Amino acid sequence: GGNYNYLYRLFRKSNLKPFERDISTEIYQAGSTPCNGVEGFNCYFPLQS
Amino acid sequence: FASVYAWNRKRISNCVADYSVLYNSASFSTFKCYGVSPTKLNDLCFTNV
Repeated sequence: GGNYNYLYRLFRKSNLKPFERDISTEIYQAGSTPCNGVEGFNCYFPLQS
Repeated sequence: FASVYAWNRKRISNCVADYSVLYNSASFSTFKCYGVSPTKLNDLCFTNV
């Protein structure tokens, strides 16, 4: 199998209801104060291989 | 700060310290924590640190 063909989502603060699909492939940023006090930082891509 | 082979110790207790005021600080190269959500550090009590 491919080395990087499967990725797990390192995401939080959105505890999902049972049997919920989480396909919002978005770079997790906030653009507000609770991320280094600026926009564009702490923009961690949730998926990790 | 001393050398890596002679690093410095400190024991701390009987404190009421806010960690939220430190997490939002951007003066750090990296702040990543293991197994414990930093956002919840204000809702936990510990014997000592």
